[PDB]
Amino acid sequence: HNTTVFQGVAGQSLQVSCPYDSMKHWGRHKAWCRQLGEKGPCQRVVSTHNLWLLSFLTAITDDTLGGTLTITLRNLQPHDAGLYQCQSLHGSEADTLRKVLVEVLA
Repeated sequence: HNTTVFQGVAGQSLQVSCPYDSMKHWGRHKAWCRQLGEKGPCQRVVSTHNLWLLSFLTAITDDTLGGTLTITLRNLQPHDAGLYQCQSLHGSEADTLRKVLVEVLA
């Protein structure tokens, strides 16, 4: 997979897009996670679980028919900068859809 850079500004929002194969990943929840070192774990930030309930009650929206996962980081902080993955989850595994480098300007 590739890595694309999304450049944001401290205290503002930042939209990240991760297109994917809508047939290969049909029925799978997605995750946005922070990569810890290049070979360490990817630490969860948000996932698509319970999005329906959370309607009533970082934002994440998944267009499963079109194959696009959108993550919106809000009130960007310098510590939000760094490398992340968009992931597709199945069983105990996670397929990496994309790597994303978040840059935060201040």
